[PDB]
Amino acid sequence: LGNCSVAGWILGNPECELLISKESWSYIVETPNPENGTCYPGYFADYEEL
Amino acid sequence: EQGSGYAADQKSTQNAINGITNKVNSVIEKMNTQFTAVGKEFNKLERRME
Repeated sequence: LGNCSVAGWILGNPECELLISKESWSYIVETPNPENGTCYPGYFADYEEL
Repeated sequence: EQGSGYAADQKSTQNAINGITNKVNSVIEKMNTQFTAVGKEFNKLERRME
């Protein structure tokens, strides 16, 4: 996943655009403090469940 | 000269079968309470619970 959070990636954050083209994989990875996550601010509803 | 015969001792066998009854009644009475482990139900949004 690189820099973007899961909230960032599922929303297609413009910092991991390069992440678009992989649709099959094994296991997610996450930098513990992803900065370029949800670019427009707010509150992801039921973030943890997703 | 006087004869022959098989036999089965009593005291050793009696202590042994006492050991057997103690072992079976131990293994049956050394299990504690039982709980109603019914698989409960949760929504399609809350399954972190599930």
